[PDB]
Amino acid sequence: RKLGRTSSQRKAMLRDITTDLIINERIVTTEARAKEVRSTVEKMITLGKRGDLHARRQAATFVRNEVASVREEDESIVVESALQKLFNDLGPRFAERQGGYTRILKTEPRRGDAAPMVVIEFV
Amino acid sequence: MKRTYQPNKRKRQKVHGFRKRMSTKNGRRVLASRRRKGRKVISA
Amino acid sequence: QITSAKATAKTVRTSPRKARLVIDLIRGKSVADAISILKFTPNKSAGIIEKVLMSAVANAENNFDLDVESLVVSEAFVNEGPTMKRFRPRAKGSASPINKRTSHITVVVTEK
Amino acid sequence: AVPARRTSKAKKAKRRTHYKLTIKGLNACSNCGEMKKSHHVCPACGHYDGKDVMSK
RNA sequence: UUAAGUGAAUAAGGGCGCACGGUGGAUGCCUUGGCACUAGGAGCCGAUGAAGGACGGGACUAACACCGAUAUGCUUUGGGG
RNA sequence: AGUGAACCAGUACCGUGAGGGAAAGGUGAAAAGCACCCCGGAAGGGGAGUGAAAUAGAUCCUGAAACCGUGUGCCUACAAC
RNA sequence: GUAUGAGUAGCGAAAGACAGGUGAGAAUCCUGUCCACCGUAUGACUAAGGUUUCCUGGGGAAGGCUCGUCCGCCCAGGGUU
Ligand SMILES: [Zn+2]
Repeated sequence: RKLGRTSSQRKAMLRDITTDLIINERIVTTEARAKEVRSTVEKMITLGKRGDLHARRQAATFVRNEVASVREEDESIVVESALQKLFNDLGPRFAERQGGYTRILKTEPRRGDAAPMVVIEFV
Repeated sequence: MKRTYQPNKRKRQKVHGFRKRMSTKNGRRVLASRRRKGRKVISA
Repeated sequence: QITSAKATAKTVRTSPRKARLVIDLIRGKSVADAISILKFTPNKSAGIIEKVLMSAVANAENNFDLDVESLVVSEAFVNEGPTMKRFRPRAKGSASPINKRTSHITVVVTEK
Repeated sequence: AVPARRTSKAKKAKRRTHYKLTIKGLNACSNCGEMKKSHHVCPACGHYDGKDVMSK
Protein backbone atom coordinates (compact mmCIF):
# COMPACT_ATOMS: atom_id res chain seq x y z
CA ARG A 1 0.00 0.00 0.00
CA LYS A 2 0.95 3.68 -0.09
CA LEU A 3 0.49 5.97 2.89
CA GLY A 4 -0.05 9.69 2.38
CA ARG A 5 -0.95 10.97 5.85
CA THR A 6 -1.87 9.35 9.13
CA SER A 7 -4.25 6.42 9.11
CA SER A 8 -7.67 7.96 9.53
CA GLN A 9 -6.89 10.81 7.16
CA ARG A 10 -6.10 8.39 4.35
CA LYS A 11 -9.26 6.44 5.10
CA ALA A 12 -11.31 9.61 4.84
CA MET A 13 -9.56 10.72 1.66
CA LEU A 14 -10.38 7.45 -0.05
CA ARG A 15 -13.93 7.42 1.24
CA ASP A 16 -14.06 10.83 -0.42
CA ILE A 17 -12.54 10.09 -3.80
CA THR A 18 -14.45 6.95 -4.41
CA THR A 19 -17.69 8.75 -3.80
CA ASP A 20 -17.05 11.02 -6.64
CA LEU A 21 -16.21 8.82 -9.62
CA ILE A 22 -19.44 7.14 -8.60
CA ILE A 23 -21.37 10.28 -9.44
CA ASN A 24 -19.42 11.58 -12.44
CA GLU A 25 -17.72 8.45 -13.84
CA ARG A 26 -14.62 10.61 -14.31
CA ILE A 27 -12.00 12.30 -12.18
CA VAL A 28 -8.76 14.20 -12.68
CA THR A 29 -6.24 13.82 -9.85
CA THR A 30 -2.64 12.75 -9.31
CA GLU A 31 -0.94 9.42 -9.95
CA ALA A 32 -0.82 7.64 -6.58
CA ARG A 33 -4.33 8.46 -5.40
CA ALA A 34 -5.32 7.09 -8.79
CA LYS A 35 -3.86 3.65 -8.14
CA GLU A 36 -5.25 3.31 -4.66
CA VAL A 37 -8.64 4.52 -5.76
CA ARG A 38 -8.90 2.13 -8.69
CA SER A 39 -8.29 -0.70 -6.26
CA THR A 40 -10.91 0.60 -3.84
CA VAL A 41 -13.59 1.38 -6.45
CA GLU A 42 -13.34 -1.98 -8.12
CA LYS A 43 -13.53 -3.59 -4.70
CA MET A 44 -16.70 -1.60 -3.96
CA ILE A 45 -18.52 -2.56 -7.15
CA THR A 46 -18.70 -6.30 -6.59
CA LEU A 47 -20.98 -5.37 -3.72
CA GLY A 48 -23.17 -3.84 -6.37
CA LYS A 49 -23.48 -7.33 -7.82
CA ARG A 50 -25.06 -9.12 -4.87
CA GLY A 51 -27.71 -6.52 -4.06
CA ASP A 52 -29.07 -8.24 -0.96
CA LEU A 53 -29.13 -6.85 2.56
CA HIS A 54 -25.66 -7.87 3.63
CA ALA A 55 -24.00 -6.36 0.59
CA ARG A 56 -26.08 -3.22 1.09
CA ARG A 57 -25.14 -2.94 4.79
CA GLN A 58 -21.54 -3.56 4.01
CA ALA A 59 -21.29 -1.05 1.17
CA ALA A 60 -23.08 1.50 3.29
CA THR A 61 -19.93 2.29 5.25
CA PHE A 62 -17.50 3.14 2.44
CA VAL A 63 -19.60 5.84 0.77
CA ARG A 64 -20.08 9.48 1.74
CA ASN A 65 -23.40 9.31 3.50
CA GLU A 66 -25.71 11.43 1.37
CA VAL A 67 -24.76 13.07 -1.91
CA ALA A 68 -27.77 13.69 -4.13
CA SER A 69 -27.76 12.92 -7.85
CA VAL A 70 -30.90 14.30 -9.52
CA ARG A 71 -31.33 14.31 -13.26
CA GLU A 72 -34.85 12.92 -13.40
CA GLU A 73 -38.48 14.00 -13.04
CA ASP A 74 -41.73 12.72 -14.54
CA GLU A 75 -43.91 14.90 -12.45
CA SER A 76 -41.90 14.80 -9.25
CA ILE A 77 -38.44 15.37 -7.80
CA VAL A 78 -36.74 11.97 -7.71
CA VAL A 79 -33.52 11.96 -5.68
CA GLU A 80 -30.74 9.37 -5.94
CA SER A 81 -28.31 9.20 -3.05
CA ALA A 82 -25.24 7.94 -4.88
CA LEU A 83 -25.54 4.58 -3.19
CA GLN A 84 -28.94 3.78 -4.59
CA LYS A 85 -27.13 4.67 -7.79
CA LEU A 86 -24.55 2.02 -7.01
CA PHE A 87 -27.29 -0.57 -6.60
CA ASN A 88 -29.53 0.62 -9.43
CA ASP A 89 -27.37 1.72 -12.34
CA LEU A 90 -23.74 0.65 -12.12
CA GLY A 91 -24.63 -2.82 -10.86
CA PRO A 92 -26.88 -4.09 -13.63
CA ARG A 93 -24.41 -2.55 -16.05
CA PHE A 94 -21.56 -4.97 -15.29
CA ALA A 95 -23.18 -8.40 -15.05
CA GLU A 96 -21.12 -9.97 -17.83
CA ARG A 97 -17.95 -7.93 -17.51
CA GLN A 98 -15.84 -9.63 -14.88
CA GLY A 99 -13.22 -7.88 -12.77
CA GLY A 100 -11.21 -4.87 -13.91
CA TYR A 101 -13.45 -1.98 -14.93
CA THR A 102 -11.39 1.26 -14.84
CA ARG A 103 -9.08 3.07 -17.26
CA ILE A 104 -6.19 5.31 -16.16
CA LEU A 105 -4.76 7.91 -18.54
CA LYS A 106 -1.47 9.73 -17.99
CA THR A 107 -1.94 13.28 -19.25
CA GLU A 108 0.36 16.03 -18.04
CA PRO A 109 1.97 17.55 -14.92
CA ARG A 110 0.59 20.54 -13.07
CA ARG A 111 1.66 24.16 -12.82
CA GLY A 112 2.81 24.50 -9.24
CA ASP A 113 4.24 21.15 -8.18
CA ALA A 114 4.86 19.00 -11.28
CA ALA A 115 2.71 16.20 -9.97
CA PRO A 116 1.96 14.07 -13.04
CA MET A 117 -1.82 14.09 -13.19
CA VAL A 118 -4.13 11.40 -14.52
CA VAL A 119 -7.75 10.59 -15.42
CA ILE A 120 -10.01 7.72 -14.39
CA GLU A 121 -12.95 6.30 -16.32
CA PHE A 122 -15.29 3.36 -16.09
CA VAL A 123 -15.77 1.46 -19.34
CA MET B 1 7.27 38.75 28.97
CA LYS B 2 6.40 42.42 29.29
CA ARG B 3 8.44 44.79 27.15
CA THR B 4 9.08 48.42 27.77
CA TYR B 5 7.59 50.99 25.49
CA GLN B 6 3.96 50.64 26.65
CA PRO B 7 2.48 53.72 25.00
CA ASN B 8 -0.01 56.18 26.46
CA LYS B 9 -1.40 59.56 25.42
CA ARG B 10 -1.55 61.48 28.69
CA LYS B 11 1.87 60.51 30.02
CA ARG B 12 3.69 61.29 26.80
CA GLN B 13 2.23 64.82 26.95
CA LYS B 14 2.71 65.27 30.71
CA VAL B 15 6.37 64.34 30.65
CA HIS B 16 7.85 65.38 27.29
CA GLY B 17 5.19 67.96 26.54
CA PHE B 18 5.49 71.62 25.70
CA ARG B 19 4.07 73.50 28.66
CA LYS B 20 5.95 71.09 30.87
CA ARG B 21 9.06 72.33 29.09
CA MET B 22 8.14 76.02 29.21
CA SER B 23 7.72 75.78 32.98
CA THR B 24 11.35 75.65 34.11
CA LYS B 25 14.68 77.33 33.57
CA ASN B 26 16.12 74.12 32.12
CA GLY B 27 13.29 73.30 29.75
CA ARG B 28 14.01 76.59 28.03
CA ARG B 29 17.63 75.63 27.52
CA VAL B 30 16.35 72.43 25.93
CA LEU B 31 13.94 74.33 23.69
CA ALA B 32 16.46 76.93 22.57
CA SER B 33 18.95 74.19 21.79
CA ARG B 34 16.37 72.44 19.66
CA ARG B 35 15.67 75.72 17.85
CA ARG B 36 19.33 76.48 17.17
CA LYS B 37 19.95 73.16 15.44
CA GLY B 38 17.11 74.00 13.06
CA ARG B 39 14.72 71.29 14.17
CA LYS B 40 11.15 70.79 13.03
CA VAL B 41 9.41 69.26 16.05
CA ILE B 42 10.76 71.36 18.92
CA SER B 43 9.01 69.24 21.54
CA ALA B 44 6.34 66.56 21.44
CA GLN C 1 21.71 40.35 -47.83
CA ILE C 2 21.15 39.39 -44.20
CA THR C 3 19.82 36.35 -42.39
CA SER C 4 19.41 35.50 -38.73
CA ALA C 5 17.13 38.02 -37.09
CA LYS C 6 17.46 38.33 -33.32
CA ALA C 7 15.27 38.99 -30.31
CA THR C 8 15.62 39.31 -26.56
CA ALA C 9 13.97 40.28 -23.30
CA LYS C 10 15.59 42.37 -20.58
CA THR C 11 15.44 41.90 -16.80
CA VAL C 12 13.24 38.86 -16.50
CA ARG C 13 12.36 37.87 -12.97
CA THR C 14 14.26 34.63 -12.41
CA SER C 15 17.73 33.35 -11.70
CA PRO C 16 20.42 33.29 -14.37
CA ARG C 17 21.84 30.05 -13.01
CA LYS C 18 18.74 27.89 -12.95
CA ALA C 19 17.51 29.24 -16.28
CA ARG C 20 20.87 28.43 -17.80
CA LEU C 21 19.98 24.74 -17.75
CA VAL C 22 16.90 24.90 -19.97
CA ILE C 23 19.06 26.64 -22.54
CA ASP C 24 21.51 23.74 -22.55
CA LEU C 25 18.85 21.69 -24.30
CA ILE C 26 18.29 24.11 -27.17
CA ARG C 27 21.67 25.35 -28.39
CA GLY C 28 22.30 23.80 -31.80
CA LYS C 29 18.99 22.23 -32.74
CA SER C 30 16.52 23.07 -35.47
CA VAL C 31 13.69 25.43 -34.68
CA ALA C 32 10.83 22.99 -35.19
CA ASP C 33 11.86 20.49 -32.53
CA ALA C 34 13.12 23.21 -30.20
CA ILE C 35 9.55 24.32 -29.50
CA SER C 36 8.59 20.75 -28.69
CA ILE C 37 11.55 20.27 -26.36
CA LEU C 38 10.52 23.40 -24.50
CA LYS C 39 6.89 22.33 -24.32
CA PHE C 40 7.53 19.28 -22.12
CA THR C 41 9.91 20.85 -19.58
CA PRO C 42 8.38 21.53 -16.15
CA ASN C 43 10.54 24.48 -15.14
CA LYS C 44 9.47 28.08 -14.71
CA SER C 45 12.35 28.95 -17.01
CA ALA C 46 10.72 26.99 -19.82
CA GLY C 47 7.43 28.83 -20.16
CA ILE C 48 9.55 31.91 -20.89
CA ILE C 49 12.27 31.09 -23.42
CA GLU C 50 9.49 30.05 -25.78
CA LYS C 51 8.17 33.59 -26.06
CA VAL C 52 11.64 34.78 -26.96
CA LEU C 53 12.10 32.06 -29.56
CA MET C 54 8.62 32.53 -30.98
CA SER C 55 9.34 36.24 -31.22
CA ALA C 56 12.63 35.67 -32.98
CA VAL C 57 10.80 33.46 -35.46
CA ALA C 58 8.10 36.03 -36.13
CA ASN C 59 10.77 38.71 -36.50
CA ALA C 60 12.79 36.79 -39.04
CA GLU C 61 9.69 35.83 -41.01
CA ASN C 62 7.94 39.19 -40.96
CA ASN C 63 10.87 41.52 -41.57
CA PHE C 64 13.43 39.89 -43.85
CA ASP C 65 13.88 36.14 -43.60
CA LEU C 66 11.48 33.52 -44.86
CA ASP C 67 11.02 29.74 -44.99
CA VAL C 68 10.58 29.13 -41.27
CA GLU C 69 11.12 25.51 -42.27
CA SER C 70 14.90 25.97 -42.58
CA LEU C 71 15.85 27.77 -39.37
CA VAL C 72 18.39 26.77 -36.73
CA VAL C 73 18.98 28.07 -33.23
CA SER C 74 22.65 28.99 -33.42
CA GLU C 75 23.42 31.27 -30.46
CA ALA C 76 21.79 31.77 -27.08
CA PHE C 77 23.13 32.92 -23.72
CA VAL C 78 22.06 34.19 -20.31
CA ASN C 79 23.51 37.26 -18.57
CA GLU C 80 23.06 38.77 -15.12
CA GLY C 81 20.73 41.73 -14.81
CA PRO C 82 20.42 44.25 -12.01
CA THR C 83 19.68 42.62 -8.68
CA MET C 84 17.35 43.95 -6.03
CA LYS C 85 18.42 43.67 -2.40
CA ARG C 86 16.37 43.01 0.72
CA PHE C 87 16.62 41.86 4.31
CA ARG C 88 15.06 39.27 6.56
CA PRO C 89 14.85 39.11 10.34
CA ARG C 90 17.24 36.42 11.47
CA ALA C 91 16.94 34.93 14.92
CA LYS C 92 18.54 36.51 17.98
CA GLY C 93 18.14 40.11 16.86
CA SER C 94 20.28 40.38 13.75
CA ALA C 95 19.43 40.29 10.05
CA SER C 96 20.86 38.80 6.87
CA PRO C 97 20.68 40.12 3.31
CA ILE C 98 18.95 38.54 0.32
CA ASN C 99 19.57 38.97 -3.40
CA LYS C 100 16.69 38.63 -5.84
CA ARG C 101 18.23 38.44 -9.28
CA THR C 102 17.23 39.09 -12.88
CA SER C 103 18.57 38.03 -16.27
CA HIS C 104 18.89 39.09 -19.89
CA ILE C 105 18.27 36.39 -22.50
CA THR C 106 18.72 36.60 -26.27
CA VAL C 107 18.24 34.02 -29.02
CA VAL C 108 19.43 34.11 -32.64
CA VAL C 109 17.95 32.20 -35.57
CA THR C 110 20.16 31.66 -38.58
CA GLU C 111 19.01 29.97 -41.77
CA LYS C 112 21.61 27.30 -42.46
CA ALA D 1 32.74 23.34 10.79
CA VAL D 2 33.15 26.00 8.16
CA PRO D 3 35.17 26.25 4.92
CA ALA D 4 38.94 26.57 5.20
CA ARG D 5 39.40 28.24 1.81
CA ARG D 6 37.50 29.59 -1.13
CA THR D 7 37.02 27.03 -3.87
CA SER D 8 38.93 27.82 -7.01
CA LYS D 9 37.28 28.61 -10.29
CA ALA D 10 38.02 25.12 -11.59
CA LYS D 11 36.68 23.05 -8.72
CA LYS D 12 33.39 24.91 -9.06
CA ALA D 13 32.80 23.54 -12.55
CA LYS D 14 34.48 20.18 -11.95
CA ARG D 15 31.80 19.69 -9.34
CA ARG D 16 28.93 21.18 -11.29
CA THR D 17 29.41 18.88 -14.28
CA HIS D 18 26.77 16.49 -12.94
CA TYR D 19 24.15 19.23 -12.66
CA LYS D 20 22.24 18.89 -15.92
CA LEU D 21 18.64 18.68 -17.07
CA THR D 22 17.77 16.01 -19.63
CA ILE D 23 14.41 15.52 -21.33
CA LYS D 24 13.56 12.00 -22.43
CA GLY D 25 10.92 10.00 -24.27
CA LEU D 26 9.68 12.09 -27.18
CA ASN D 27 7.55 10.40 -29.84
CA ALA D 28 5.83 11.42 -33.04
CA CYS D 29 2.07 11.44 -32.64
CA SER D 30 0.02 9.44 -35.12
CA ASN D 31 -2.77 11.84 -36.12
CA CYS D 32 -0.79 15.08 -36.43
CA GLY D 33 2.83 13.89 -36.57
CA GLU D 34 3.74 16.25 -33.74
CA MET D 35 6.02 15.35 -30.88
CA LYS D 36 4.29 13.80 -27.90
CA LYS D 37 5.45 11.94 -24.82
CA SER D 38 5.31 8.17 -24.98
CA HIS D 39 2.54 6.52 -22.97
CA HIS D 40 0.92 9.93 -22.60
CA VAL D 41 -2.21 11.53 -23.98
CA CYS D 42 -1.52 13.86 -26.87
CA PRO D 43 -2.30 17.41 -25.69
CA ALA D 44 -3.04 19.03 -29.05
CA CYS D 45 -4.55 16.06 -30.89
CA GLY D 46 -6.37 14.87 -27.78
CA HIS D 47 -6.22 11.33 -29.11
CA TYR D 48 -4.61 8.22 -27.70
CA ASP D 49 -4.00 4.80 -29.24
CA GLY D 50 -5.51 6.15 -32.43
CA LYS D 51 -8.74 6.97 -30.58
CA ASP D 52 -10.33 10.11 -29.23
CA VAL D 53 -10.51 10.39 -25.45
CA MET D 54 -10.90 14.02 -24.39
CA SER D 55 -14.50 14.65 -25.37
CA LYS D 56 -17.82 15.45 -23.71
C1' U E 1 47.36 -17.58 -40.92
C1' U E 2 50.04 -17.91 -36.36
C1' A E 3 53.88 -15.54 -33.05
C1' A E 4 56.72 -11.57 -30.77
C1' G E 5 57.17 -6.43 -30.37
C1' U E 6 55.73 -1.25 -31.21
C1' G E 7 51.49 1.82 -31.04
C1' A E 8 48.67 6.89 -33.29
C1' A E 9 43.57 9.41 -32.92
C1' U E 10 38.56 10.84 -30.48
C1' A E 11 37.02 14.86 -24.00
C1' A E 12 31.57 13.64 -19.59
C1' G E 13 34.54 17.92 -18.22
C1' G E 14 39.06 21.29 -17.31
C1' G E 15 43.66 24.66 -18.36
C1' C E 16 46.16 29.02 -21.51
C1' G E 17 45.76 32.76 -25.14
C1' C E 18 42.67 35.38 -28.22
C1' A E 19 37.76 37.74 -29.64
C1' C E 20 32.69 39.69 -28.12
C1' G E 21 28.91 40.94 -24.54
C1' G E 22 26.64 41.64 -19.21
C1' U E 23 26.54 43.58 -14.33
C1' G E 24 29.52 48.12 -11.45
C1' G E 25 30.37 52.98 -11.52
C1' A E 26 36.63 54.26 -11.08
C1' U E 27 38.70 57.60 -13.97
C1' G E 28 38.76 62.37 -17.82
C1' C E 29 36.20 66.86 -18.51
C1' C E 30 32.07 70.20 -16.30
C1' U E 31 29.29 73.46 -12.36
C1' U E 32 23.65 74.96 -10.35
C1' G E 33 27.05 75.11 -4.14
C1' G E 34 31.07 75.89 -0.53
C1' C E 35 35.76 77.67 2.20
C1' A E 36 39.12 81.97 3.79
C1' C E 37 39.36 86.86 3.46
C1' U E 38 39.33 92.60 1.69
C1' A E 39 36.60 97.58 1.52
C1' G E 40 31.95 99.82 2.95
C1' G E 41 26.86 99.85 5.60
C1' A E 42 24.79 98.04 9.79
C1' G E 43 25.15 96.50 15.09
C1' C E 44 19.22 95.19 18.28
C1' C E 45 13.79 93.28 18.36
C1' G E 46 9.66 93.56 21.94
C1' A E 47 2.46 95.05 26.04
C1' U E 48 1.04 99.36 19.31
C1' G E 49 2.12 91.91 21.40
C1' A E 50 8.34 90.11 19.54
C1' A E 51 11.75 85.43 17.74
C1' G E 52 9.56 81.00 16.20
C1' G E 53 5.44 78.53 14.64
C1' A E 54 0.02 75.96 13.72
C1' C E 55 -4.08 76.57 10.37
C1' G E 56 -5.56 78.42 5.86
C1' G E 57 -5.42 81.24 0.44
C1' G E 58 -5.38 79.18 -6.42
C1' A E 59 -9.78 76.00 -11.93
C1' C E 60 -7.16 71.79 -10.80
C1' U E 61 -3.40 71.67 -4.80
C1' A E 62 0.53 66.44 -2.59
C1' A E 63 4.92 69.67 -1.49
C1' C E 64 8.17 74.41 -1.68
C1' A E 65 7.89 79.34 -1.99
C1' C E 66 4.63 84.45 -1.21
C1' C E 67 0.39 85.90 1.22
C1' G E 68 -3.33 86.28 5.56
C1' A E 69 -10.81 86.21 6.24
C1' U E 70 -9.00 92.80 1.94
C1' A E 71 -5.24 85.70 1.92
C1' U E 72 -0.94 83.54 -5.40
C1' G E 73 -2.96 89.92 -2.89
C1' C E 74 -5.29 96.50 -1.72
C1' U E 75 -3.62 102.19 -2.14
C1' U E 76 0.02 105.93 -3.70
C1' U E 77 4.73 107.99 -5.71
C1' G E 78 8.91 107.27 -9.28
C1' G E 79 11.27 103.62 -13.00
C1' G E 80 9.88 100.59 -17.79
C1' G E 81 7.42 100.07 -22.82
C1' A F 1 36.49 66.44 -1.96
C1' G F 2 34.02 71.50 -0.21
C1' U F 3 29.46 72.97 5.13
C1' G F 4 26.37 67.31 7.66
C1' A F 5 23.37 69.13 3.39
C1' A F 6 25.23 71.52 -4.91
C1' C F 7 18.97 67.62 -5.35
C1' C F 8 12.36 70.06 -1.38
C1' A F 9 18.51 68.19 4.81
C1' G F 10 18.80 68.98 10.37
C1' U F 11 14.76 65.81 6.15
C1' A F 12 14.43 60.02 5.78
C1' C F 13 15.71 56.87 9.85
C1' C F 14 17.13 55.30 15.23
C1' G F 15 15.92 56.37 20.84
C1' U F 16 10.15 57.14 25.62
C1' G F 17 13.86 61.63 26.31
C1' A F 18 17.89 64.99 26.15
C1' G F 19 20.30 63.22 21.74
C1' G F 20 22.46 60.83 17.35
C1' G F 21 22.06 61.55 11.20
C1' A F 22 22.75 59.56 6.05
C1' A F 23 22.72 58.20 0.27
C1' A F 24 21.36 60.83 -3.79
C1' G F 25 24.52 66.25 -9.65
C1' G F 26 25.87 65.22 -15.83
C1' U F 27 20.81 62.79 -22.50
C1' G F 28 21.55 66.32 -27.24
C1' A F 29 22.79 72.42 -29.58
C1' A F 30 17.22 72.22 -29.61
C1' A F 31 12.59 66.94 -26.98
C1' A F 32 13.10 67.24 -32.35
C1' G F 33 11.70 62.04 -25.91
C1' C F 34 10.80 57.00 -31.28
C1' A F 35 4.05 58.34 -35.89
C1' C F 36 3.25 53.54 -38.55
C1' C F 37 3.69 48.02 -38.85
C1' C F 38 5.11 42.93 -36.15
C1' C F 39 5.70 39.06 -31.72
C1' G F 40 4.10 39.40 -27.18
C1' G F 41 -1.67 39.44 -21.52
C1' A F 42 2.03 42.98 -20.05
C1' A F 43 7.00 44.07 -19.52
C1' G F 44 10.48 43.61 -23.41
C1' G F 45 11.89 43.47 -28.33
C1' G F 46 12.45 43.91 -34.39
C1' G F 47 11.85 47.05 -38.54
C1' A F 48 10.69 52.11 -40.14
C1' G F 49 11.68 57.13 -38.56
C1' U F 50 14.09 61.94 -35.53
C1' G F 51 18.77 62.94 -35.26
C1' A F 52 26.23 64.72 -37.32
C1' A F 53 26.32 60.40 -33.49
C1' A F 54 20.52 55.95 -30.45
C1' U F 55 26.70 50.95 -28.29
C1' A F 56 23.44 59.39 -26.80
C1' G F 57 16.35 55.99 -25.65
C1' A F 58 15.35 58.38 -20.11
C1' U F 59 19.20 52.86 -15.01
C1' C F 60 20.11 58.18 -20.47
C1' C F 61 28.68 61.99 -21.50
C1' U F 62 33.27 58.81 -21.18
C1' G F 63 32.60 53.63 -19.05
C1' A F 64 38.45 50.62 -15.80
C1' A F 65 38.81 46.25 -11.99
C1' A F 66 36.80 42.08 -8.93
C1' C F 67 32.51 38.93 -10.70
C1' C F 68 29.16 36.16 -14.68
C1' G F 69 28.80 34.27 -19.75
C1' U F 70 29.41 32.60 -25.69
C1' G F 71 32.99 30.90 -29.69
C1' U F 72 37.52 29.03 -30.86
C1' G F 73 43.86 27.98 -32.17
C1' C F 74 47.16 24.49 -28.53
C1' C F 75 47.20 20.58 -24.19
C1' U F 76 45.00 17.18 -20.82
C1' A F 77 41.83 10.47 -18.13
C1' C F 78 49.10 5.69 -14.50
C1' A F 79 48.96 10.88 -12.22
C1' A F 80 51.54 13.57 -5.69
C1' C F 81 52.11 20.00 -8.73
C1' G G 1 30.43 46.66 -5.61
C1' U G 2 30.98 41.47 -6.09
C1' A G 3 32.35 36.60 -5.00
C1' U G 4 33.10 31.19 -1.70
C1' G G 5 30.06 28.34 1.29
C1' A G 6 25.42 26.63 -2.64
C1' G G 7 21.26 25.95 -5.74
C1' U G 8 22.91 23.93 0.60
C1' A G 9 20.04 25.13 5.48
C1' G G 10 15.38 26.99 5.90
C1' C G 11 9.92 28.13 3.93
C1' G G 12 7.77 30.04 11.58
C1' A G 13 2.87 23.99 15.37
C1' A G 14 -3.31 22.36 13.49
C1' A G 15 -7.02 17.97 7.36
C1' G G 16 -8.73 18.41 3.20
C1' A G 17 -11.20 16.24 -1.87
C1' C G 18 -13.97 16.71 -6.12
C1' A G 19 -17.27 19.45 -9.86
C1' G G 20 -18.22 24.14 -12.41
C1' G G 21 -16.96 28.99 -12.89
C1' U G 22 -13.48 33.07 -13.93
C1' G G 23 -9.29 34.15 -16.77
C1' A G 24 -3.22 34.96 -21.50
C1' G G 25 -2.18 31.92 -17.61
C1' A G 26 -4.77 28.31 -11.68
C1' A G 27 -3.44 23.16 -5.85
C1' U G 28 -3.14 28.68 -3.75
C1' C G 29 -9.38 33.53 -6.32
C1' C G 30 -15.23 32.69 -6.50
C1' U G 31 -19.35 29.14 -6.15
C1' G G 32 -21.27 24.07 -4.63
C1' U G 33 -21.09 19.50 -1.83
C1' C G 34 -19.28 16.28 1.77
C1' C G 35 -15.63 16.10 5.44
C1' A G 36 -12.89 18.23 9.85
C1' C G 37 -11.12 21.82 14.22
C1' C G 38 -12.47 25.24 18.77
C1' G G 39 -16.40 25.96 21.50
C1' U G 40 -15.18 29.47 30.08
C1' A G 41 -13.44 29.85 23.59
C1' U G 42 -10.20 30.00 17.85
C1' G G 43 -17.85 32.94 19.93
C1' A G 44 -20.52 38.41 21.29
C1' C G 45 -19.61 43.63 23.54
C1' U G 46 -16.28 47.16 25.35
C1' A G 47 -11.32 50.38 27.80
C1' A G 48 -6.78 51.58 26.36
C1' G G 49 -3.38 51.67 21.89
C1' G G 50 -3.06 52.17 16.61
C1' U G 51 -4.52 56.35 13.13
C1' U G 52 -8.25 55.59 7.33
C1' U G 53 -6.20 49.90 7.59
C1' C G 54 -13.66 50.73 6.89
C1' C G 55 -16.98 50.57 1.95
C1' U G 56 -17.62 50.75 -3.63
C1' G G 57 -15.12 50.18 -8.43
C1' G G 58 -10.29 49.27 -11.12
C1' G G 59 -4.79 47.21 -11.19
C1' G G 60 -0.59 43.20 -10.59
C1' A G 61 5.84 46.95 -11.10
C1' A G 62 7.50 46.29 -5.68
C1' G G 63 5.61 43.80 -0.20
C1' G G 64 2.92 38.32 0.52
C1' C G 65 8.85 33.43 3.37
C1' U G 66 6.17 29.73 -3.36
C1' C G 67 1.88 30.81 -6.52
C1' G G 68 -1.53 34.55 -7.20
C1' U G 69 -7.09 37.10 -11.61
C1' C G 70 -6.40 37.87 -4.73
C1' C G 71 -5.07 41.28 -0.09
C1' G G 72 -4.72 44.88 5.92
C1' C G 73 -0.72 46.38 -1.07
C1' C G 74 -1.22 50.38 -5.60
C1' C G 75 -5.04 53.90 -8.15
C1' A G 76 -10.07 56.60 -7.97
C1' G G 77 -14.55 57.89 -5.45
C1' G G 78 -17.07 57.90 -0.64
C1' G G 79 -18.41 57.06 4.41
C1' U G 80 -18.02 58.68 11.32
C1' U G 81 -25.27 63.14 12.34
ZN1 LIG H 1 -1.54 13.78 -31.01
